[PDB]
Amino acid sequence: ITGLFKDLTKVKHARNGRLASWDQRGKNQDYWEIPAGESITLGEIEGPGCITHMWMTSSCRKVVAPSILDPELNASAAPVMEIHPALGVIWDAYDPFYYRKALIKITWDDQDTPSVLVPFGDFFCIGNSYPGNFSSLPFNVSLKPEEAGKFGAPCSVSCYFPMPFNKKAKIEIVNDNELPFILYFNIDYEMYGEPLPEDTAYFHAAWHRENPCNGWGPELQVNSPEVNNVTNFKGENNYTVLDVEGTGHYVGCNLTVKHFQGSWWGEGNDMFFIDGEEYPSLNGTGTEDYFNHAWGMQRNAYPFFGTIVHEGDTDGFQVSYRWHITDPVRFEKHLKVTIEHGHANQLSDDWSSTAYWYQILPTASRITIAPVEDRLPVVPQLPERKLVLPQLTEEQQAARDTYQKRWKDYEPRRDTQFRIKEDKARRESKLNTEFAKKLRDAFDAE
Amino acid sequence: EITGLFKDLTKVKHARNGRLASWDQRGKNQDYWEIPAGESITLGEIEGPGCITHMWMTSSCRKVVAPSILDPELNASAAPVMEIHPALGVIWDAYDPFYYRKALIKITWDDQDTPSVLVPFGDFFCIGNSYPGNFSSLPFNVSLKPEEAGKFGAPCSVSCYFPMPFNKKAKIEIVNDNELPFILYFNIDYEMYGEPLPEDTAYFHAAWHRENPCNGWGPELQVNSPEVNNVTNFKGENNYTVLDVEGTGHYVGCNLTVKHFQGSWWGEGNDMFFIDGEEYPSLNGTGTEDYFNHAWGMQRNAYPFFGTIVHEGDTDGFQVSYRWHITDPVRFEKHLKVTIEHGHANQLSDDWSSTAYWYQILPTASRITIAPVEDRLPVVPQLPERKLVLPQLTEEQQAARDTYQKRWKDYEPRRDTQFRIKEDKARRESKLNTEFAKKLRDAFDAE
Amino acid sequence: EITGLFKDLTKVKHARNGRLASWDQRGKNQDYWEIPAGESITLGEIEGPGCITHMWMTSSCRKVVAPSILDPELNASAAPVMEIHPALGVIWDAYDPFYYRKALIKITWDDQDTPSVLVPFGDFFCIGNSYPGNFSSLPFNVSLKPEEAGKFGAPCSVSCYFPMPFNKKAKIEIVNDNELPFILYFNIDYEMYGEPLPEDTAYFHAAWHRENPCNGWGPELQVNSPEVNNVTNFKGENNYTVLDVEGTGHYVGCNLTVKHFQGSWWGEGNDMFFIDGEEYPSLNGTGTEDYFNHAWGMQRNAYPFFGTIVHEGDTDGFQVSYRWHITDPVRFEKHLKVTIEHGHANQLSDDWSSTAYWYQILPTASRITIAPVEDRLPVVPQLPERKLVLPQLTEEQQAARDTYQKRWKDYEPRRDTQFRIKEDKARRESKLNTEFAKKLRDAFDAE
Amino acid sequence: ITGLFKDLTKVKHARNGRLASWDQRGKNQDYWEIPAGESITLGEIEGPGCITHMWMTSSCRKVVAPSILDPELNASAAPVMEIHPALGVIWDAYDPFYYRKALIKITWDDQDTPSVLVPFGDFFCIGNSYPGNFSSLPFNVSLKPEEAGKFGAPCSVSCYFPMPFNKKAKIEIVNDNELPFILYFNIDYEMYGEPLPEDTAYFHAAWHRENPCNGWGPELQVNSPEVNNVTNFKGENNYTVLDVEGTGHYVGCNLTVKHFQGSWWGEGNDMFFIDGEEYPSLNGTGTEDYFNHAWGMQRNAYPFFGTIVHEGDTDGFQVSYRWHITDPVRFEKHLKVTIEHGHANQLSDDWSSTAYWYQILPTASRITIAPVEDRLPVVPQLPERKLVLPQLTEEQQAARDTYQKRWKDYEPRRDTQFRIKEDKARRESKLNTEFAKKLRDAFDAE
Ligand SMILES: [Ca+2]
Ligand SMILES: [Ca+2]
Ligand SMILES: [Ca+2]
Ligand SMILES: [Ca+2]
Repeated sequence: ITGLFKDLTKVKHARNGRLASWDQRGKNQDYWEIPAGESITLGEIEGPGCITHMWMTSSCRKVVAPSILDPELNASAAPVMEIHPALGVIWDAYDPFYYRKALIKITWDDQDTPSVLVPFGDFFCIGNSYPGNFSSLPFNVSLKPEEAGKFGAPCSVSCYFPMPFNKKAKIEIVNDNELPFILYFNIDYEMYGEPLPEDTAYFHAAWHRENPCNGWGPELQVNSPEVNNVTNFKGENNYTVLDVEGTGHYVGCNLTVKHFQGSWWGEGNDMFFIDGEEYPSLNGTGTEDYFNHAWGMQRNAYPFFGTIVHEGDTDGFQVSYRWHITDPVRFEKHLKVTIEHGHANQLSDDWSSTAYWYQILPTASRITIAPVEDRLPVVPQLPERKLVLPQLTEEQQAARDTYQKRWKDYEPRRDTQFRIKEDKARRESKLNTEFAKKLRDAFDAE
Repeated sequence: EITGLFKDLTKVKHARNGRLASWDQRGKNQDYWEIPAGESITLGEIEGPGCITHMWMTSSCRKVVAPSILDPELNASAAPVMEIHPALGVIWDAYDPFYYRKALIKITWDDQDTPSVLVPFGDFFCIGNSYPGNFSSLPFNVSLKPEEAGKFGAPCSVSCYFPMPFNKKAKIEIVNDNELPFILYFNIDYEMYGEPLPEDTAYFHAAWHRENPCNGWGPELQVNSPEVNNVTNFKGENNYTVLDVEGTGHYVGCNLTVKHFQGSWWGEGNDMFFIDGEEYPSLNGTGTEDYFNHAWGMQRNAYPFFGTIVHEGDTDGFQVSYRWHITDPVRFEKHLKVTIEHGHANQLSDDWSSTAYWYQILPTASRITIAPVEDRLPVVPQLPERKLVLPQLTEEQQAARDTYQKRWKDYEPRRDTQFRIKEDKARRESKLNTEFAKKLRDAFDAE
Repeated sequence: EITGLFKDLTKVKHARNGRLASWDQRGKNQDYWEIPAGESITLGEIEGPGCITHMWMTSSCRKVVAPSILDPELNASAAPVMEIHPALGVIWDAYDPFYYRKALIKITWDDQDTPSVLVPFGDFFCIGNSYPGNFSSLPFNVSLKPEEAGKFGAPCSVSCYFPMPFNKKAKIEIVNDNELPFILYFNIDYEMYGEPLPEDTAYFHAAWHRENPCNGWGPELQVNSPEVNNVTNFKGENNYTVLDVEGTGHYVGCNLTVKHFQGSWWGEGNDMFFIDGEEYPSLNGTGTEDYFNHAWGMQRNAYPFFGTIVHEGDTDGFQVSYRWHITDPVRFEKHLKVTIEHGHANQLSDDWSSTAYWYQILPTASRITIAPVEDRLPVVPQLPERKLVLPQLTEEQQAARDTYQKRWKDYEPRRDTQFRIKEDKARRESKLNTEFAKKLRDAFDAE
Repeated sequence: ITGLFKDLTKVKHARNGRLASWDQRGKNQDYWEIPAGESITLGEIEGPGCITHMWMTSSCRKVVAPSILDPELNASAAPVMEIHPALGVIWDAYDPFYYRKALIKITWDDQDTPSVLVPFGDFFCIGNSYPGNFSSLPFNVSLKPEEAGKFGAPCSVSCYFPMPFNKKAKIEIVNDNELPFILYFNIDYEMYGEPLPEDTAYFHAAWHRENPCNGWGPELQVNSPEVNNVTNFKGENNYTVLDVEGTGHYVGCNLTVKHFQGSWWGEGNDMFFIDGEEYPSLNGTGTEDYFNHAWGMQRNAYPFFGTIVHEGDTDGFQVSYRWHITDPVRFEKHLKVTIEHGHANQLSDDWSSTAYWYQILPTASRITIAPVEDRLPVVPQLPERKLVLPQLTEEQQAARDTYQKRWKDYEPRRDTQFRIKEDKARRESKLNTEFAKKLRDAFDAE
């Protein structure tokens, strides 16, 4: 039996397991309230095994007004109050940047360095904490049009990249937000009865940003003769997607670009440096070219490449992806994945990227992340208003004072309810790891 | 040395192609079968060892409801389906709404006592509620014209790429429990092998289930009220049951048709899997859209491994969804129960139906059953009885009524005869398909 | 152990990436080749053993038809294509409509005395009729901007993920039969191996065919008339031929461009596959949309293994369709003939052209040939000749005509010089590409 | 100065007035809760004057579940809780037929009959209690796409037909609904310093329904040769749009058709009988032909005719209109406006119509309306479900009891708030007429 479905025609003596946000009270809070300024373990899994599937969704609301909804009862209703502020009954505002303030962190085989350290959004192909609806073979986002075109929009994420581990999987959320946020997850794996071959390649992901890129000509018009006649062979100043020591293969990237001059951000060539070569052996032709579009980026999202968020729908930013699944970029010792930031590094745009690759352990490269203050989208902000109240009527002052009093009483009651859910999250964290161990030992006893 | 999902294209295989098709064995342009009312028909039997690689089908079921000025004998040899609007006054072949539920597809492997596939024709091909939706996924597709979409029994092209291996025999049948015949076009592609498949090859299985109503404890309570949300359900004994099967194998997903009655949300219930007879489920989900890898309700998205076929927002309160577990199958050594709470802790009493898909080693230990036809029809609202009283008729109106009734009495029997002729062709080509498959098998084995 | 279509990501391979690209080897921003008029150019030669894993290209072909106020020497170093509306009065680089048909892609493996791929540039990349459509499938994609869609020669991005293994040699050329040069951007990715591929590795092949007109017996009879439908065709001697090849391998699909003349339906014709010299087809289809896994005509769907690239409802009577047999290949030990009746029983006399894709062990037994350029052009209606007479001119109108003609006399030769320089760059970079691929092969093999 | 704008260039010594649902507490409830099973006077105006413009919108919710929103505070928030029932916090369901259960009733010069007596929806070109978004010269509906496609959808209605009156205008809502409903209105007029000419034509509107139409061949296929060769000259059995004695002109209609056989409802000809003639002097060709469409109805709404709700978008029903503003159908003694219900009255469909006309007083015969039971849309109904509860856990029974307890407490609290808002409507009804009288008398004193 041949072809991409053939393994369905053969049984495998492997045991399914799942880390999930399931309500371990048996009730309908099948999510975790991830605490502010804390890391939480979604679970630890003893290998040998393989992550086969991840699904998540999330919400981060800030309470900004008093509500006439009873906050104790409200805590047990639906998790997110999707109610328009115009109704005057509640105001749970959208937190715009929570997708960049939270990280997903994965450590294999009890290494002293993570193999995945990426902003929560970026890892699931939400760039700029601004989701786009799209499908590809390994990553998908299902975003409602009602929610689309907003920073911090709720959406469903799914990852089908396999993540093998011979000894240990530790999956954490690091929440650098001053706000807690709601996380639903289903993380599916299988456990094996024998070790994986020792040269099994493990899933890695890292995140980078150059903001600004150090361009030599950001004020020169893109594609002017002067710009286009500048030379760049060795790519020393190229944007660096990935720079890693070891044996394995690059499987692709997402790239978020905020373009400032309003011409074109994408004349820059991909250039790959394999096993320490001085000049790149793989030379590309342009950035949309690298993403397999042409004459700019199109509103297409195909199995191995395309657009997640189109520049034409936004205030000058693009989110793009390419997967190298059947055409990976292999290396024995070292790989540097670069892209010129504009032709010959002309431009000074805001570039950020997730690199995904597989490699044999140990992970020699110590993966780092920019601090939270360096991960936030660049957005224009309104000037200072400095409003001066008119002379208030006694009625108007009483309205203000009554409202303020409702706010003084209400906010603490919402705070109490967030603290109860955060206590559930920490409790279910250790329960998830305990159940995963029980399942491991029961499977091995066999 | 070649790697990745295209790699088997770079190596030759000493296997012989065959195809069961509705091709016109007169050599003419009726490349379809008129499946008779209330009969089973064998699409074909193939001797193993082999593997089904691809199925394509399309179908039509019209009821003659008015006389036509189209000569019915010549009309039989024109295009098979009269796509003519009734407002033209020249013909009326009405759409049969529920034919996708009235017909079953049935597949038996290795001359077993029980079928391994027994599913309504529509549901098997990811048509839920006998109501097609246009979509693509990796193993199943439906191609539905926008002019036909949004109605029960709409014509559309269905395709299945799930491989179906068989060491000894494949028998593919249509069980037509409809009072009406229907038109079936098919191409079923397969390859034949010169050596047996390995001993614990996993065989393709599919089974259909419905709970209508689900036995909810709180169907009149508002979904997501605090009272509903604080009820506990750990053990899932009253969960909706997608699949309950003894064997060694793996679940590869489902479609799920839900008609939701209260106008809130049907989908808070968790998927819960019970592997190898465990009392509590080892795999705990978070919600029904969550299981379908959507969030905050279902979206109008159809992706390679999950999504929406028919969105609730486009219908009279019903949703058709799917998930494929192709790279993330749910394995079992001895037993699998795939459940979903029907609303949080089985609160709701909606109309749930599902197709379950799985592979397992033979034998098929579980006798696969189907609900009878009267339990497979969509729940639809009906107009109040009319009981119209005729006005006083003129001579001219009574003569128009008489002339028309006379034309109808002459015309319906002439159409009936043309159905019966096409049914004879289907019964004949059924036998011819198997006989050719056998000749092809024997010639391959000789060579 | 790891299973499913992603499994090969979880093991390392000791294989070395390479890439043939139109990268500016001056290190500047002309990362494209100006392919000369009436010339062949080698994109590169690679020494095996290795495998092509990915191709991306885009292109542009404009005809300078008016003088420009843009400095033509400086213009050469700006963006490569002046996407400037003719109504502005400042430049006019007109679209060349048929350049996708006037150029070929030509691939030779292991220094054979025939190419294994010889297909028009467009059709190879699933641009039928020199008229792009936006679509995705598993092996081939076109990303076409809406602003460009719905015209002949529209620019678009093409990509190919079919693997192309080779033990000894890969030589990739463009044959430009156009009177005009064209711009080609390309990234051709491959890997090199440290030992030979198995002897019987199947190599990628592609051939192109056109029957214009098809030799129909009743082009003037209405499609699906009782007279047409009762004609028999078993043996399919007169069927449209997609592929006719001697060897050991498997067909993996096609694209099919049909221009239909009578305004009914072109697709009643059945696929008929003749395996290993059999006189009667063993694989019998039901219809042409049925082969493409649509039904009741073609839909505006493009799914992973089949569908519509350009829909007849969006054009002046032409359709471009595809089907991939990746999990369901049609295998042959000695010979394969892939045919489709051109209308039922070869009734119709439409314009049919096709790309066939197959893999086979070497040798390529027969030369792959192609119809000459005059036989590859789309069939388009033509305006009556408008023999304009000028009115009596004012001195001012004559001076404007004179001034314009003089600008044009000065301007055109300056653009010609700029094309000749870029053509010289393409010929220089052709040789550099091959030299670098040889250095990389040798350094890889050294360790 | 010529053309349709020419009157903007001449001053007129006329005084503006407006009847409105404005909050006469000075607060932000600028609507009336129209009580169930009651008539309420929007206002009475002393003539001479002319209505120039009407704007309304409305809402009718049924409380069907208990809410965690404090119901007393909720009464002073936004007037309509546009909150999805899936959130679990409130359930104010849409009342589907309120547009047909309430009438608009207008009486001129204290006549012993109204001159307008039409269901609230149909008057404002909402057919079948089912809004559709459209514009025309005298009537508009502005309907949000998120509300569209359902019975009882909220939308804004506007009327620009002038309504002159020499002595008196009385404008009422007759609410035959068992539920109250929210009405916002702005009714603009001018008052004049002298009588209008006594031959001034007054605005009339009347509603009719034939359900079923009394067809001779409802089971025969439409456009069958048998149907098409039946004759109808005199049109005795035609659907009647208008049948009135006096001197005036018909200015058009809306027509709601629910079609049963699934072919074409519209082969019937318009046939007008002017001044008592036995045979119609104006012979039409078909129903879509009368609506100035062809080959069925189109999704077009033009200044003088078209589609409000397209059969292609619904469960078998169409709403259409035609205005005869520049091409009115005049009569000296009598007008009968008829349409064959199918060719030669073949069909037995559900037809209802609003007829609009102007005439010199008196209104000869009382304008009557079918009672509420005869005004409801024909809708298919689900089979009786007859659910049986399973054996309940103690926890499930306590859940049901707690919810019932919340409901028993909550519903009467909402009832109380409806009753207070109804008192406001009745109070402002009287204040509207008193202020209109003070305005009349102040203008007249000037
Ligand atoms: Ca470049
Ligand atoms: Ca749940
Ligand atoms: Ca045929
Ligand atoms: Ca007529």
